[PDB]
Amino acid sequence: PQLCYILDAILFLYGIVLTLLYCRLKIQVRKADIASR
Amino acid sequence: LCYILDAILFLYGIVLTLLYCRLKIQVRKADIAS
Amino acid sequence: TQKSVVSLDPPWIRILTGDKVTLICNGNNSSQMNSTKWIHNDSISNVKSSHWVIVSATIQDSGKYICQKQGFYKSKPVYLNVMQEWLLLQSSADVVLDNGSFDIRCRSWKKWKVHKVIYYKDDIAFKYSYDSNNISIRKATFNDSGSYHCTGYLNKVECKSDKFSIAVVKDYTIEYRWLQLIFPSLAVILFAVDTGLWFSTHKQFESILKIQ
Amino acid sequence: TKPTVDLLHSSCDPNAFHSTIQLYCFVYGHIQNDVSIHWLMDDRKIYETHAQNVLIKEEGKLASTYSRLNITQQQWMSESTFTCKVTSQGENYWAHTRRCSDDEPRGVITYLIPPSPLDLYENGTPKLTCLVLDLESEENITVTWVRERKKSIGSASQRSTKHHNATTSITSILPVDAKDWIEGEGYQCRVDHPHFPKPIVRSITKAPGKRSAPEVYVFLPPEEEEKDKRTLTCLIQNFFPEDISVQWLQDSKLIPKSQHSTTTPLKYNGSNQRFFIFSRLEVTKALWTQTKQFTCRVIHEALREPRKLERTISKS
Amino acid sequence: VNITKPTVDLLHSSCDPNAFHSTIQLYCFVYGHIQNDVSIHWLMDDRKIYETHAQNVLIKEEGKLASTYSRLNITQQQWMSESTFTCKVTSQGENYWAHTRRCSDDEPRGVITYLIPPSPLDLYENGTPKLTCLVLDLESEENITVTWVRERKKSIGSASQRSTKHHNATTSITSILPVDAKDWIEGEGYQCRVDHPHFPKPIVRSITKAPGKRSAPEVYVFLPPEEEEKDKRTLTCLIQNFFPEDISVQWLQDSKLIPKSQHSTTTPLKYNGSNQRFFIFSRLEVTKALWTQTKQFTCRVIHEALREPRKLERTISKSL
Amino acid sequence: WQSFLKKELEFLGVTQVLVGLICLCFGTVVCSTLQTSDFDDEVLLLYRAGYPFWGAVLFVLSGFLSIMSERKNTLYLVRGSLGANIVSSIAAGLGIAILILNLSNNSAYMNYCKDITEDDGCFVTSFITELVLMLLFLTILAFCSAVLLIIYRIGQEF
Ligand SMILES: *[C@@H]1O[C@H](CO)[C@@H](O[C@@H]2O[C@H](CO)[C@@H](O[C@@H]3O[C@H](CO)[C@@H](O)[C@H](O)[C@@H]3O)[C@H](O)[C@H]2NC(C)=O)[C@H](O)[C@H]1NC(C)=O
Ligand SMILES: *[C@@H]1O[C@H](CO)[C@@H](O[C@@H]2O[C@H](CO)[C@@H](O[C@@H]3O[C@H](CO)[C@@H](O)[C@H](O)[C@@H]3O)[C@H](O)[C@H]2NC(C)=O)[C@H](O)[C@H]1NC(C)=O
Ligand SMILES: CC(C)CCC[C@@H](C)[C@H]1CC[C@H]2[C@@H]3CC=C4C[C@@H](OC(=O)CCC(=O)O)CC[C@]4(C)[C@H]3CC[C@]12C
Ligand SMILES: *[C@@H]1O[C@H](CO)[C@@H](O[C@@H]2O[C@H](CO)[C@@H](O)[C@H](O)[C@H]2NC(C)=O)[C@H](O)[C@H]1NC(C)=O
Ligand SMILES: *[C@@H]1O[C@H](CO)[C@@H](O)[C@H](O)[C@H]1NC(C)=O
Ligand SMILES: *[C@@H]1O[C@H](CO)[C@@H](O)[C@H](O)[C@H]1NC(C)=O
Ligand SMILES: *[C@@H]1O[C@H](CO)[C@@H](O)[C@H](O)[C@H]1NC(C)=O
Ligand SMILES: *[C@@H]1O[C@H](CO)[C@@H](O)[C@H](O)[C@H]1NC(C)=O
Repeated sequence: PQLCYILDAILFLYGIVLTLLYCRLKIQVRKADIASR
Repeated sequence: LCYILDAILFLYGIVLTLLYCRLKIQVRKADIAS
Repeated sequence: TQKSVVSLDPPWIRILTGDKVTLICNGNNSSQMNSTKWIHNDSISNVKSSHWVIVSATIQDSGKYICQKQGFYKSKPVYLNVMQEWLLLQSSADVVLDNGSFDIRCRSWKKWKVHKVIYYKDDIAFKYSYDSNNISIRKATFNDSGSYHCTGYLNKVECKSDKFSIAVVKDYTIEYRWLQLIFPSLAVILFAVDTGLWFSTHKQFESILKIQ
Repeated sequence: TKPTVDLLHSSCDPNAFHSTIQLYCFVYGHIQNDVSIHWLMDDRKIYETHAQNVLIKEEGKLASTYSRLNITQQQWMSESTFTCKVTSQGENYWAHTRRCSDDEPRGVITYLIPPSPLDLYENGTPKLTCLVLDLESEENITVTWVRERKKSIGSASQRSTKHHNATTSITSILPVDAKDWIEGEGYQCRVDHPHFPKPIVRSITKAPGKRSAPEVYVFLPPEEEEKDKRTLTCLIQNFFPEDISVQWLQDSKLIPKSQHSTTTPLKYNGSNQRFFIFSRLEVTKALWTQTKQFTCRVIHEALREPRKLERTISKS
Repeated sequence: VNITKPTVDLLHSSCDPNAFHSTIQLYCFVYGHIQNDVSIHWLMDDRKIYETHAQNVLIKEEGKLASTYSRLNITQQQWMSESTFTCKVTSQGENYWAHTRRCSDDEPRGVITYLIPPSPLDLYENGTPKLTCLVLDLESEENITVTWVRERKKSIGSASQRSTKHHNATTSITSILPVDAKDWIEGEGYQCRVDHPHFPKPIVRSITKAPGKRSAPEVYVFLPPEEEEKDKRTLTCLIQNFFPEDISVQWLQDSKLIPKSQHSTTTPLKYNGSNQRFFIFSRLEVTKALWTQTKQFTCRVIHEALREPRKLERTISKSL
Repeated sequence: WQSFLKKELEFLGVTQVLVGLICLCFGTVVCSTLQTSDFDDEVLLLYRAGYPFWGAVLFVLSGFLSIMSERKNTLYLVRGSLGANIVSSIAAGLGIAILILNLSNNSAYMNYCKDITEDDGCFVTSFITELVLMLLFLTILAFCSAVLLIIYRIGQEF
């Protein structure tokens, strides 16, 4: 009930943090590749 | 049902966290080596 | 203060055409004019009294009703069902909580007396009464869930009411739970986005370990 | 002279609005010009009669005439006992009426089942039945039994039954004497409840009409039929009344009534009333060919004593 | 010669619950008719009352005018049913009427609809089956619409409709729908809807062939019994082991059809215990003269579950 | 510290694009799934003030313009993306005010709710409350990113 909803909200926040870190890694790899090219 | 559907997504997020930590050390090692 | 409580007083969620019904908000015996916002069928009606007295119910007067008194919240919506039947099983509720009560009645068309009424639950009769009066089922259990109907005799003619499922539940179904399925769904895009932001991160890294 | 004072009345013509019921007090055999007819309702006067004593006929000293009373409809719907008072030779005579009280108050359907002829003329222990159906519950229903002659009455056996349609039924079975039933004793079942407006009074008697003795014939199983079952047939025809018992036997041993059927009795030829039934007993081929006999006995109240007519079927 | 109309009253005795006869004494009085030119007949809701021997009693004679009455004995529960008892007075070929009911209140007596399937005689022998929807206890004909709907096809035939004004001031509407036979063997479910502006919804009856395992009747015709040397001869047709109970039975005297008034057929009785078979008896009692004139009687039986052309007849003859 | 923020500036606009698209998704599921006449106009102050739509438009637009201004370094994208970040920070501040007012209204509603699952009202109010909570988290993220674009693109011109 309440515990599942709270845990699912923190799962969503985990998804937010993971897509932010993956976007930062994406721009870092793209900047390294556009410096290499 | 929400407990199994959330546990499988915590596992599915742990997988991507391990993949992100695997890529982070490789990017920082390439950054160390020019 | 609290939420509004819209309440019929003839408290029958199923009425026939021409039945006088009155829609009361939070609840007193006073038609407090210009003090209640009435929403019928998700559209704000011009009736602003605390008592919406429908002196003759129309099929158009069915559907959803919400009251909101001045200084109060919007109500839990009640569903009137004005019907056009030879014999109607009136009920005070369609979903009843456990340890709760509900009345049923067997009414015919425009104050015609129903006589020799048999009330059935899932084709099994539980009560016979000549004068069509209240059957007050107090302290409802899961036994009291079922497809209730009633057979009556008209001015001399046997007619059978349409069945009506009255469900007794531990707690009300709250009819919007998939909204809490929005957030795990917005994980299975975002995490899947991560898989894209793994794959297109790996391949561009796979192309950067080859050049050296 | 004793005038014959029967009282008649009009009632609802369905094809008319009919605001007035026409009460009528008829007197026959009274002495000519020696009649005084007055009307009362609930034993109080009506001088508002404007009575029209219409003379019918004269036969020497004797005479016949009648009076008519207009009443409104709600004076009749009140179930008020109207009455006619006749003064003839100074003597007084009374005629009573009211509306026929509702035979199903609160929708309670009361059946007065007569004794079966098997109980009356073979078992010797007849039993009337008052079947009081469509009750809300069996509390405060009192069932009274009324005879004609004797204050002594048998003790009724009352049982109750809640049915599949949640209607309680009360079966009050009164053991009666067969002799008084032959003589024509009248028996009432009066169902009474605190909020019945009036008691349910059902009356029953031995059924009136000319008694015709049944002719009983038994037909063999058909000669084309050499199949696995053989059907035995009993024609019972030209009998009044409808109340008849038919039994089937196997070598003077009684077959149960669930093994043979009997048709609903059908009226025939008019205008004096006669009935016919067919009793049908289906047996197997093995049970038919066991070197035996079957009989069809018929118990009826138009048969000579002991009111049992046997017709025997056998292949030997 | 002028026709003189007589005053026709319809009086009766009432209930005496302290009495024991349980009988209502209806009287129809006729005043002002012509001597030896009156006939009073009795009806109970348009049904003529034959089995009563209703007694006709003369009242008086005033020149060429006369007064008589007729007495009808009815059962208590016949009166309590609120059925109209009608005396029809025929004088000079003119019919005068009086009606009576038990006096009831102003309740609006409801409408009863029966949907009646076609006879097997029309289905499998005449080839012209007709459904009929009988609508009863209408206070008037007006604004009633009787519609017919099928289930599979749309080619609905021209449903005729007639109306009867009964003696009990109720109007009946009998709507005849001619149907095709092969649709009814195949299992078409038809449906009659009766609509009025004062109805909530139409009174709807639905019908089809009776469901169950079909069984051909075997029929046996018995002779008049060997002990019968009387003046009438009874012929029995035992019709056995059939489903459904919808069956048509005719009697044939030398292959000439006998009207249904001269023979009587018992109501179908069920047996075999959920194997669902039925039996009837057709009884034709002829005179001894009509039997001894070397005719040849036949019990023709038309049932659904028979082999084509769905009639199965049995010869019976005196000589053979 | 100027070079410490230019490396992450593209991500610092990608977070605005992300917050805007999740704002748009929350707005379209509230607009489509909910029958908003059933619920109060102060419980639904998020949607009645329209914040997910004009927040989604401005966050997506400002983040996209910041992505292209980082990827092109054009002198017309800069001072064009700076104004987009100014209006994004203004919209995010108004959004933060709207979301605090909606948490206040949701707490005032849930005072008269003995359970989260009494009916549709308390349940939709709780769902809106924690959606306001994780829209407040995203709006704080987008507002901090907008302030960081403002700080970088103003301090560069000093
Ligand atoms: C509720 O169900 C009961 C039982 O199914 C119904 O009782 C039945 O009522 C019928 C007619 O009212 C009775 O038939 C009558 O039988 C008597 C005696 O055999 C006969 O003389 C009459 O001519 C008539 O055919 C039937 O016996 C009776 N069943 C029993 C077991 O007593 C009752 O009518 C139903 N009530 C309602 C409101 O539906
Ligand atoms: C007024 O008088 C009419 C005419 O007699 C009454 O109509 C009759 O009603 C009975 C039952 O209500 C009908 O019997 C039914 O017949 C069908 C067809 O055979 C059968 O399938 C049913 O099971 C039932 O036995 C009868 O046919 C019908 N007579 C006519 C000529 O239509 C009516 O009931 C009377 N109403 C009052 C209030 O007195
Ligand atoms: C309803 C919500 C939960 C879904 C919205 C989230 C994603 C669809 C979007 C939001 C912003 C997007 C990011 C915006 C900008 C970028 C930079 C972009 O850069 C390129 O296009 C690289 C060009 C090249 O490969 O040469 C790569 C995708 C990425 C990380 C996007 C990945 C997908 C993201 C996370
Ligand atoms: C309010 O909504 C109800 C349905 O929830 C409407 O009732 C329907 O009315 C149409 C014709 O108007 C009927 O065909 C339906 O059978 C009715 N449905 C039910 C469930 O009753 C009602 O008309 C609406 N009223 C207004 C004013 O819009
Ligand atoms: C009958 O039922 C109605 C509606 O449920 C209710 O308002 C009323 O109080 C009841 N009365 C009795 C006597 O049960
Ligand atoms: C409810 O129904 C079940 C199943 O028939 C029965 O066992 C149980 O006793 C019922 N409950 C009560 C309170 O009688
Ligand atoms: C009684 O009524 C009839 C018809 O309603 C009328 O002709 C007659 O004059 C009336 N008689 C009296 C005395 O009122
Ligand atoms: C019945 O039909 C007539 C036309 O034949 C119409 O004028 C009338 O309004 C209808 N209704 C009633 C109640 O008469």
